[PDB]
Amino acid sequence: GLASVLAIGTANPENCFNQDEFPDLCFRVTKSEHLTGLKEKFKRICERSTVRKRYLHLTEEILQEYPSIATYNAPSLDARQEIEVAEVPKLAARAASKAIEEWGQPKSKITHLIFCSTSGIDKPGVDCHLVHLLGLPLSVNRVMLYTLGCHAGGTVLRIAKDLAENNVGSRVLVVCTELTVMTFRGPSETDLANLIRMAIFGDGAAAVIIGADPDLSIERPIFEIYSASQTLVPNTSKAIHGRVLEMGLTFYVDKMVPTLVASNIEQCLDKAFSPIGIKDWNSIFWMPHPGGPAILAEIEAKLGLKPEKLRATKHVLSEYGNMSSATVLFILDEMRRRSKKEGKETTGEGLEWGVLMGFGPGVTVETVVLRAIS
Repeated sequence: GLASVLAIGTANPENCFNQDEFPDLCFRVTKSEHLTGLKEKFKRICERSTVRKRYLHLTEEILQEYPSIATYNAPSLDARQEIEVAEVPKLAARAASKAIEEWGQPKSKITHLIFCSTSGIDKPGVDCHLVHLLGLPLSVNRVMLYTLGCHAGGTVLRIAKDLAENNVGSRVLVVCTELTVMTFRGPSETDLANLIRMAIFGDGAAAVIIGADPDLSIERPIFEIYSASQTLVPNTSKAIHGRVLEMGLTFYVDKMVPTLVASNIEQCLDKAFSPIGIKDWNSIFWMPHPGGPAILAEIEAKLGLKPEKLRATKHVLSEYGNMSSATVLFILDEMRRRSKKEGKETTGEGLEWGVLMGFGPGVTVETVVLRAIS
């Protein structure tokens, strides 16, 4: 009676930004075309990113309507909130609609809603707005998780497991929706982490249906959530920062995180796969959260992973950017689709067991052991 992923939907904002054109565009819309050396630095980051496309709610049009969001640190929170309290529930609704469509069962069988969002802190929360938009049952048991952020794709699976498995018959709608409206801001010489923010992070929403003991007649598991564990890396608070301030949500990533993550991954991995008797990290399938290309490269190097093992992850980062909590869930989708298309034995690239990991502020590592199905 393991909690299982039964259906997966994803969505993105209408507006697509090619990375090759994003430097030119960004420094124009932020009134920063004069800082030529900094625009050149940003070119270099973009082209080290391996991000080809991102989808952003923000447009040039929206930025003339809200000039404060286009500056570096002018007061802009109220504007960002006006955008996001409205837009977060709509994109969440799109991704969830798609998941429910795949699932094929009525919205009335949904008993739990776990909703993860960095954006749009509101009372009542974007979860209530989503209940009304999507037409969910008023008795739906809600868990609202604000501003966690980038590892929370594992946090939602961790909470979904206990919720699905302790409530007989439950069906849990999990939604991660990440908009960069609250973190977007113009460039600055003195703020280097912010250039990384501006080249890597895109928008996206992902939603899954989790339940334990599916009805094989109407439902089939895609992945089973075997176990889920969170941990704090010692002495690394302030290696990922941010606060909601009057200038919106600030951001700092330290230069240690790719190597720090690569140095802590094996304890997490041993803790997770000892009870299964797995030691060969090339024999499981992989869904690490691609905070950037270097986290992936350091993971590859430290574990001796074969070149193919992160194809799905690199595909999501490439085609959508880093979408914070949602990214791993896109990776879920990408892998199962891919395995059908190649006619693999199982949903997880033909292997039986896999790992999903999220890395975020803390530094926090979320480790989820997944079981493939077919």
